[PDB]
Amino acid sequence: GSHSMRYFFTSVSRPGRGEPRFIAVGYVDDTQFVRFDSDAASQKMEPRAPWIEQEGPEYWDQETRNMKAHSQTDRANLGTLRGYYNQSEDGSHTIQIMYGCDVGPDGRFLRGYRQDAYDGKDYIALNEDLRSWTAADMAAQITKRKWEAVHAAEQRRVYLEGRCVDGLRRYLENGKETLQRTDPPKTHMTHHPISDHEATLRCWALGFYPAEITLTWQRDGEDQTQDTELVETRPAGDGTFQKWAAVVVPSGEEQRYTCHVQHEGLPKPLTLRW
Amino acid sequence: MIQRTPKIQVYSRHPAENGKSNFLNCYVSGFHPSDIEVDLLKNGERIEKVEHSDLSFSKDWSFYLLYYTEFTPTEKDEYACRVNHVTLSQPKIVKWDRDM
Amino acid sequence: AQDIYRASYY
Repeated sequence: GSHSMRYFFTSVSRPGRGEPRFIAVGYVDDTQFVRFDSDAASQKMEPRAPWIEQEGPEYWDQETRNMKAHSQTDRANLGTLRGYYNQSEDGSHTIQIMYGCDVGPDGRFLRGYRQDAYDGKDYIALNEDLRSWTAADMAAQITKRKWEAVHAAEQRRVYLEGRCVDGLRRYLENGKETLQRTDPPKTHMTHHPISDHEATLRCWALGFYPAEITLTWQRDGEDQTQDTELVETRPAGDGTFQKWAAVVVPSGEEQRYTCHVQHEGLPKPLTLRW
Repeated sequence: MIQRTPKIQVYSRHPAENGKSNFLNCYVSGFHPSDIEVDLLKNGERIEKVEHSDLSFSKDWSFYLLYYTEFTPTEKDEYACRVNHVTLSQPKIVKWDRDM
Repeated sequence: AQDIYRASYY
């Protein structure tokens, strides 16, 4: 169906230990494809997907520029924000930028994003209309009004409607075997007695993509919010993800509970029993 | 400035089986800031050849990272994951379970 | 492809 491209930038200032360190990462849907580390040896944006290196030298020395410039901009921004709240040069602070775009099944445009954060808290964001911004604090108000003066939202808009959808299109069709893949969650149940009167049933869903998932335990088909446990979906370390959901059953009543797995790379929602 | 303590999950990449190569995963998330120390353990000893993922974050701006290692699960050896972070006075130890 | 980051100083 729909698809996404996100760029996550984090730059944290190292006071005393030279310059700030700066990390950036690119994702298409739930699949990373590029990397750059300030502490890296290559000092150049590296590939982590198999389809992105069919792009020639036109591209690596391009984005390496686009993003070292962003690195120095984030440095100066670290100083500016250090002054904005009367903060001390001794402390270590962080700046993070998320931006990207969404496409539909036809490759249409539906949404673009850009959000900034200072020390984990939101600073300034550009709204869904790509016209105005929101300022969380009152320093994001000076950054805001200054950006309204130079019409920065129009430049973030020409990017988000331009090359973000172009790049997302190109990458969607270029890693076609890898990016429109799925994996119907390989599921399996588990039974572990604790008392002579209670056990635990663990509904397992492993190897699935995209991360989107829904595990639901039911009793007599009644949704169970009571004695359950639900992990957060974990990366299985190989582009696919894992998850499980446990419930505590009175012994001899295991066959009254049913696990229901709702993955979308999968035609009909599952129902498992002991 | 507010700080968040990391989530941890210790798990094998594939379902475990004695004598078959698996890879040990420690997944820390929901933490802020990004400075974190992760070691993985075979019987209390630091494993060296452990790589990790690239630094990213979620919608709430909290970071996440995965550390993994080559390992073949036995039934006498059971592995662990130790983590230190600015929110932790003592490093957390989360040992690996076959079925979690 | 990322942005020609330019109108983005605080």
